[PDB]
Amino acid sequence: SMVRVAINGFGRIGRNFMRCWLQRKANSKLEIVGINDTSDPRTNAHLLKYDSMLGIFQDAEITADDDCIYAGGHAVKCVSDRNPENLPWSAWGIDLVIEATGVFTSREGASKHLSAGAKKVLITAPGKGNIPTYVVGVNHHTYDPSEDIVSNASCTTNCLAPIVKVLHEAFGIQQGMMTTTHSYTGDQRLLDASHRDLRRARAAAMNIVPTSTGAAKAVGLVIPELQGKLNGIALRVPTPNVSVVDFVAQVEKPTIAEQVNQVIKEASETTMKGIIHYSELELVSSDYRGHNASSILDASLTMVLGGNLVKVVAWYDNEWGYSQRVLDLAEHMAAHWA
Amino acid sequence: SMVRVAINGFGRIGRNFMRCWLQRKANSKLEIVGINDTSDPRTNAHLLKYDSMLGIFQDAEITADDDCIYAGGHAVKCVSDRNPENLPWSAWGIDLVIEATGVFTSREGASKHLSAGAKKVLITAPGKGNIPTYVVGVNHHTYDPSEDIVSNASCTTNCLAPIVKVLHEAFGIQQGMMTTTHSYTGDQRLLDASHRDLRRARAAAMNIVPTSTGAAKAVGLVIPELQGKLNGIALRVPTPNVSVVDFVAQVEKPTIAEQVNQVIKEASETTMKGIIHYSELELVSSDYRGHNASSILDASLTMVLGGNLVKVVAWYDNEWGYSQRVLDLAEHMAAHWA
Amino acid sequence: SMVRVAINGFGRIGRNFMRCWLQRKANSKLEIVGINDTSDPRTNAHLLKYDSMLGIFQDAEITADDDCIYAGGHAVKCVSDRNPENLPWSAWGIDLVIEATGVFTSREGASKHLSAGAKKVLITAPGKGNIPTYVVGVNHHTYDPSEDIVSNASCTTNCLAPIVKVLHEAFGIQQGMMTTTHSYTGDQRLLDASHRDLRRARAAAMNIVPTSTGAAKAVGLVIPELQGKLNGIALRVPTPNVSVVDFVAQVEKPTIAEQVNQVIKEASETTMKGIIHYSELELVSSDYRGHNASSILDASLTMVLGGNLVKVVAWYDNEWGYSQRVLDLAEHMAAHWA
Amino acid sequence: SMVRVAINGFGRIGRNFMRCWLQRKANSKLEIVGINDTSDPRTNAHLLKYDSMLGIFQDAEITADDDCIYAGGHAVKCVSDRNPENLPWSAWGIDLVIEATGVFTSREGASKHLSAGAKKVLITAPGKGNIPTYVVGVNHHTYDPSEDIVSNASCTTNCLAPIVKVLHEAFGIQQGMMTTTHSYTGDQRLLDASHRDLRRARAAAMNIVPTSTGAAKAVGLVIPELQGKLNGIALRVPTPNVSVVDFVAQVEKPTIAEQVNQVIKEASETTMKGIIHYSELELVSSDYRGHNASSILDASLTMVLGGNLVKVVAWYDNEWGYSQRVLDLAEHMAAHWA
Amino acid sequence: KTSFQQYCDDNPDAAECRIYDD
Amino acid sequence: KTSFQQYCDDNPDAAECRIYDD
Amino acid sequence: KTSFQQYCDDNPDAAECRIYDD
Amino acid sequence: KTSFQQYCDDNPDAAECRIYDD
Ligand SMILES: NC(=O)c1ccc[n+]([C@@H]2O[C@H](COP(=O)([O-])OP(=O)(O)OC[C@H]3O[C@@H](n4cnc5c(N)ncnc54)[C@H](O)[C@@H]3O)[C@@H](O)[C@H]2O)c1
Ligand SMILES: NC(=O)c1ccc[n+]([C@@H]2O[C@H](COP(=O)([O-])OP(=O)(O)OC[C@H]3O[C@@H](n4cnc5c(N)ncnc54)[C@H](O)[C@@H]3O)[C@@H](O)[C@H]2O)c1
Ligand SMILES: NC(=O)c1ccc[n+]([C@@H]2O[C@H](COP(=O)([O-])OP(=O)(O)OC[C@H]3O[C@@H](n4cnc5c(N)ncnc54)[C@H](O)[C@@H]3O)[C@@H](O)[C@H]2O)c1
Ligand SMILES: NC(=O)c1ccc[n+]([C@@H]2O[C@H](COP(=O)([O-])OP(=O)(O)OC[C@H]3O[C@@H](n4cnc5c(N)ncnc54)[C@H](O)[C@@H]3O)[C@@H](O)[C@H]2O)c1
Repeated sequence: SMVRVAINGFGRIGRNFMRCWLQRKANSKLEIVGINDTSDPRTNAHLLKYDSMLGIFQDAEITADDDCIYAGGHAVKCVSDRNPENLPWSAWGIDLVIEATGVFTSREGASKHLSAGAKKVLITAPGKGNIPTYVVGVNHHTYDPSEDIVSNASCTTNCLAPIVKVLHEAFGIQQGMMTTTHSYTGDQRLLDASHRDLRRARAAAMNIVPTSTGAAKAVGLVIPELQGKLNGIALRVPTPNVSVVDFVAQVEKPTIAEQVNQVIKEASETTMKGIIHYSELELVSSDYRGHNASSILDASLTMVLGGNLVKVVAWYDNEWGYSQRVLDLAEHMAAHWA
Repeated sequence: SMVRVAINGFGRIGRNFMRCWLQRKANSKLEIVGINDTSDPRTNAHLLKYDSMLGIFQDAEITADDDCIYAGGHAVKCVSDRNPENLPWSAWGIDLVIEATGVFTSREGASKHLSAGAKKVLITAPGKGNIPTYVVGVNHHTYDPSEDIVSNASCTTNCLAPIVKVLHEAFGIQQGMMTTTHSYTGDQRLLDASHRDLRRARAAAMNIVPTSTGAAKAVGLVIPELQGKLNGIALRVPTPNVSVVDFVAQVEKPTIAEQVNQVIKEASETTMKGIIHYSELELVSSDYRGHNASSILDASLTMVLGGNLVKVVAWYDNEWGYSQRVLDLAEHMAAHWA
Repeated sequence: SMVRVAINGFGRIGRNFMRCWLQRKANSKLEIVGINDTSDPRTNAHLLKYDSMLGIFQDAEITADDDCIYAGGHAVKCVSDRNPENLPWSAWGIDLVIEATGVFTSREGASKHLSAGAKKVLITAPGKGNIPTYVVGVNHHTYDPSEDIVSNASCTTNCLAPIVKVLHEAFGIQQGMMTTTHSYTGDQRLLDASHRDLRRARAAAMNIVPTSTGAAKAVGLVIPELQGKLNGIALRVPTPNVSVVDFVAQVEKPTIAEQVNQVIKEASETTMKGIIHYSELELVSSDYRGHNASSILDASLTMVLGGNLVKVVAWYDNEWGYSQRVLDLAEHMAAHWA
Repeated sequence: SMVRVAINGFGRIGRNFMRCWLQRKANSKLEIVGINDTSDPRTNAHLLKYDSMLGIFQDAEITADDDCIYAGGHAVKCVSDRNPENLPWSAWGIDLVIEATGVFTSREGASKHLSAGAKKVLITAPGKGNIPTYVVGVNHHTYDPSEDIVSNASCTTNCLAPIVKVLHEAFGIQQGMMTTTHSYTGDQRLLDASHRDLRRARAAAMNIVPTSTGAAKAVGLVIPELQGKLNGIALRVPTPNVSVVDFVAQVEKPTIAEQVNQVIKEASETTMKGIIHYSELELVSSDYRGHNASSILDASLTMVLGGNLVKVVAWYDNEWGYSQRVLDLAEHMAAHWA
Repeated sequence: KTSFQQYCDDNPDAAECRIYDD
Repeated sequence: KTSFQQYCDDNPDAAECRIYDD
Repeated sequence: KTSFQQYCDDNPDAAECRIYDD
Repeated sequence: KTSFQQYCDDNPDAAECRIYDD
């Protein structure tokens, strides 16, 4: 029957994920039955309904009492314990935890959910250590049903990996560099303030803020041929959502911009349909709010030099697109459940 | 003998205060000898030097080691304990604690510094309960050197109270309403996120965010004749510093805009010099960064209806101007120290 | 027979108005048949479809050729001439011009459309001089179908006037002061740059920017009893849409916050339904994007001092809510058209 | 004696240039004697003194009357004519025009200043057509004293070209791709509005906005060996000043990140001193406001893959740093005057 | 009357001239 | 008393708890 | 030329026309 | 460990500690 889901961490990803599921629940093998978060049901319901990025939730009524939130009559039990070992996963019959706190990304940390009674954990972030990592559309069919802790990688990896896979199969990627010009996220401070990362310490809406990223190296987890062949950085900028990846690859088969675009367009219509969208329109970041693709190639920006140096640029809604992929991965696990 | 100062909470106010003192150090009766904060000395030194609002500190070299920060070779010992009862105030011979964390604003909370050995506490915020409250230029000469815990009120109260005092003495304030259009502060979330206050939960750089405020009622603490006669609200907006007070008062003596402006101009040249600045220029918020006045009257905006309904508008640098007043109050306490 | 409409100035209001009409087209007595704007049809169609504030237009396909834009196959002829006397209004059989350029707000300016052949002009802004001014829900039933030039006032007047009417009828307004904390608009410069108004010259997304406003005085045009009894100012802040009015009034009948809220709530359920919305929720500006009311009272912010000094605060979507009112006024004119 | 200078276009670059000169005028061969701009002296003086990015001008008093602006007693004549052929360059004895309007970048357009009486024009932008282009520190010593119209290239070219020259001489650049994550500029609209470029049409402080750029190709003008070997794009983001270039090069001599950094550091201390600054600090965009270097290498971000694929990242203050270089070029022309 | 004043009379929609009564 | 209320009593400086009276 | 193209030739500094190569 | 390092081990979700790999 239904796989019973708890969300741990009802933040940007936890709430985007909930909204994704509420829109797709008619065809779902998942039932969201529980939420754990630092705050109480009243606060959870308020923030699920009223969202500065997504707008007011339209599809169903959202209410709360002392114990639960309610989405169109569907009751979701709520708890507030920052130590997952204490969570009521056995009592609630939780099968799958969506680990969206940002802090239980190692196997040791995520396994606390298993001790509490859950059967599997899906981490909405890169794993730390030996955690199987999936990008839907790239390697999710390799899912091993015996795995108990998995990672859906990062938003940037979900945007970059599909494009890299298409380029690698068509031209052969030898090396590649990435920069994501990325919306600020909740790990950055609003005004300059203490942080163990001195750049994340700085006022996020006032600054371009470089941060290291594992996203390019993590493409090598989901495309094993490319392990060690990619690197890159992030520049966080003063937009609250929607990001863009700039990828410069050294390829084996010499090509030109028109052919790179043709290959990606063909993939977007066939093997990568629903994962890569191909755009020839002159749009800007706001226009990609709510896009369901992992990667939207901005075809007007493609360029090639000397046959082998290829630049492609792709947009992604780092909150909503990524959460659609979290849901896709969770549905895949539910359909291959053991 | 210098009054030995420790800063508790090395945040926006703690670091603005430190910079204010470093610039005014030659004339000071204070010596800042210690900092307690959640972070370590190297982070504190970095944030003291590199400030998104104030720029790179120009006047002296700032360095750090495991134990201290150094400003022009002058050592400031650092500790990191969120429980003030554990702080080394007796061991460091601390006379005055600048309580700038935002969380020890009650007598019970601030008194933890006294238990740890400090002789006096100056809270950089409104006090909760029976804490004497001072606005420099309004009532700071009523300070009693036997008081062990004092409050310097809020930035907004420091902007409003001097204006109210001048208007009350000239025209007789019967009732008054305030709105501060205020830069966002560190109690608001960067992106929508859990908060016990549902409006502070919302993305600060994306929204106009109302909050209740005690700032207008607090003017009645420093001008006791007006107890209960003032109220108002705050609207936080997407600027990182500099704020503006809009004050609408019912007055006893009929007047007109020209007279209101002249009275404030006269006070700014005499009894309120250095506290109120009078401006006839058509400026905007950025122009008031670093202004040393508590209140800058924007004379072009003054209006009166029916003789008795008066509107005035005043700018304030809520970080720097307020920190100048914290330092002024501390220097006053030092001048009267037994 | 449909009233044939041309839009002069396809800007924020012109395009919001077009979208409002496209959504309300089935019940409309208006047919939008022409656009005059500085730009060409392909640019107009692109900006109508792709909007940073409203999102991608969902209801119908938008296309363009050299001569027209098409919304669901319905053709809107386009021209580009900054001199209204040259416009093809007789040739296109135009009944009503929506004057949305910001520059033909005097009778002499707006009358250029009449010279070009249009039968009536609705100015989407305060009129200059002896132009009849209407606020839907306040005085639009006084519209005289013989009038050839009318004004729909400003967004701020449309927010303030319904509230003032309700408060005046319940308590008797003697005098009142307003401040609108307003999103930036297209009359301000992006970076500091030449402007005949030294405050509009300043970088709009970096500053709180005061401007004078006639919006409060204009309430006396639509509530003639209050002529000369209202004044106020504007503070433009770094949000791109949604604004808030703060109104402080001296009233004759003593009251308290609870009664003020109840009177406005009652009006919002009856005589002001669809014009005033009453909210007890703790929301922020983004939550009011797309709200159809002229005024949303934020009940949590209401306060009263001494029985007779009343503060109320109301939100408004200055682009979309105002454009809904422009459309309401135009439909009213059409319903009474000879 | 002194080369007499007029500024045509008193915008961001025109005013930054003026402030650069006012700080450096004690050692200058230039005398700024005239300004032409759309606006009047009052507006010019106000915006020269009050700057949202630079703060209030500190070094000298700035005043104006009907005819001139005054900077520390130095009178600067003012005129307002958008047709340069009418300008009083003969009457004022103008030797050099700083062409900072953005609209006279072809030889035909810039030559209108020569017809009006000026002897030379320095365009503060890439030239259109056959205009000699200089980047100080890269090829300014090649200045031919007989040239009458020259270009100082763009801000991005001034940042990229010095780094490219150092990398080319050390490793041999075969191909290279650039993306500048760039602060918004005055060619973009504040809210979505008509523009012949559909991406520049979109709300600048709300969006990441791709634009094509000639900056990488223009490096081939100042380093002729590299003509045709570079390409790239711009992403405009919601910061008002300070930009960063990301450059990914294919090089001939295989290397590693430590060696790339060592080469650039050595150049920054010798051949490129004052042009390239080498930073190992973890800073953000605000920290580079007012930096005098054309390029600040962020050494922590350098990476190399496979020996030949090199990524470097460099900051630049696109207003102030570029204006310092305009002044440097003007001084070089004045010292080689014919 | 100044050139700037004439410019804004002739081009009230120009960026240096727009006054929207918000 | 709820867990969230206890959390903010124990950690008034936590991001979910800060109330600065501006 | 369209009216828009002519307008940008006559007023390259107009808000609808500015192209700065950043 | 410094007090700051210990604090981030105990409270990895604290504002001074969060590291999201974007
Ligand atoms: N925002 C994005 O664009 C994005 C995209 C992909 C992945 N991610 C990843 O998803 C994770 C969450 O990111 P986010 O943007 O939603 O962050 P967030 O800060 O908005 O949400 C985190 C939520 O978890 C709660 N929380 C923290 N510690 C907890 C604990 N011990 N127990 C229970 N609840 C706890 C917080 O109160 C908050 O509600 C991070 O790993 C991040 O890297 C984020
Ligand atoms: N920012 C302003 O405009 C302004 C103006 C006037 C008054 N204030 C008041 O000053 C206080 C601080 O405000 P801020 O803007 O500097 O905030 P902030 O968040 O920038 O600084 C608070 C600092 O205290 C530290 N801290 C928190 N709890 C602590 C504890 N238990 N022990 C030691 N350090 C701790 C934090 O890590 C941070 O460094 C608040 O009461 C605020 O209302 C602020
Ligand atoms: N934006 C708001 O919140 C708002 C609300 C209420 C009323 N208004 C009023 O509506 C009017 C327009 O405001 P907006 O925000 O849409 O401004 P806008 O700058 O977005 O739109 C003005 C449009 O008119 C065009 N235009 C200018 N001069 C023209 C001419 N001579 N001929 C043809 N087209 C011309 C411009 O190119 C632009 O497309 C102003 O009077 C404004 O005060 C605006
Ligand atoms: N801002 C930057 O970062 C930067 C950096 C390097 C180069 N540039 C280049 O410098 C030039 C100006 O850029 P800006 O940012 O200073 O733009 P801006 O819009 O701030 O300034 C242009 C100035 O010229 C005036 N002007 C326009 N047309 C005119 C005419 N016909 N006659 C007289 N005055 C006129 C305008 O009123 C304005 O004052 C552009 O070519 C731009 O590409 C800009």
